[PDB]
Amino acid sequence: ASRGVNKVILVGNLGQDPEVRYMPNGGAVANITLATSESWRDKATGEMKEQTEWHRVVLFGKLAEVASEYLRKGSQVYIEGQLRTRKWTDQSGQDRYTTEVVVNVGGTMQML
Amino acid sequence: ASRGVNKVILVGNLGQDPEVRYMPNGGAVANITLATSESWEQTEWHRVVLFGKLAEVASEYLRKGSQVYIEGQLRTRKWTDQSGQDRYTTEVVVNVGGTMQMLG
DNA sequence: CCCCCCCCCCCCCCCCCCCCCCC
Repeated sequence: ASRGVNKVILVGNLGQDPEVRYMPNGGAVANITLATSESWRDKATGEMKEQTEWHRVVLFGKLAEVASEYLRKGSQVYIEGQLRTRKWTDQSGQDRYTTEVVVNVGGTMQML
Repeated sequence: ASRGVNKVILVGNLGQDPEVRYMPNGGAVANITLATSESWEQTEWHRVVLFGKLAEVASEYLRKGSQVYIEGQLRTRKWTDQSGQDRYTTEVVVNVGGTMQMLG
């Protein structure tokens, strides 16, 4: 598991309540989507120049349930995970790719 | 950056020479594809886009199997393809408080 | 080490974009 580092650290708020589901053979998989905003004002004072980014975080086991029990819409949380892009096929049988921050082995989540 | 933190840190090797391009006013956009793997060997590919100065250096000194350290943000952009189907794509972008660095 | 995954950021002086499958 050497050959480099895959690390993403996030601090942000949930868009909606955690969407927990069960994976085959003992579920415990919680999908949360969080926002991080950023600001600036490049071409002349625009009184604002916000820009929200949405991240798709996925927790497993213990943490999946913790989020399930204590994370609600607004919760602010700290996340440390790895990026993983998964390929899946859609209705029309076309190839799709989804990138996520999965909180696994050396991961971690924590309410703020 | 009101609201939280959005940051990704990668250390891996380019799977292919830097594909450098020059967008409109201000040509400087390099795209690289970084590989990071793990034994226990499952690898993951990353799309990192460098801009400006970082862009030129990537073009200048980075080559295929090169190992780099990257500090950036996570961005996912949507674009409809020649089919009328909405697509999304997330990449690590090295902008503001980000950095790139040649290792070894 | 890269075999490729993916079209492709716009902070931090002093909301919530929402589009997103099931490691």
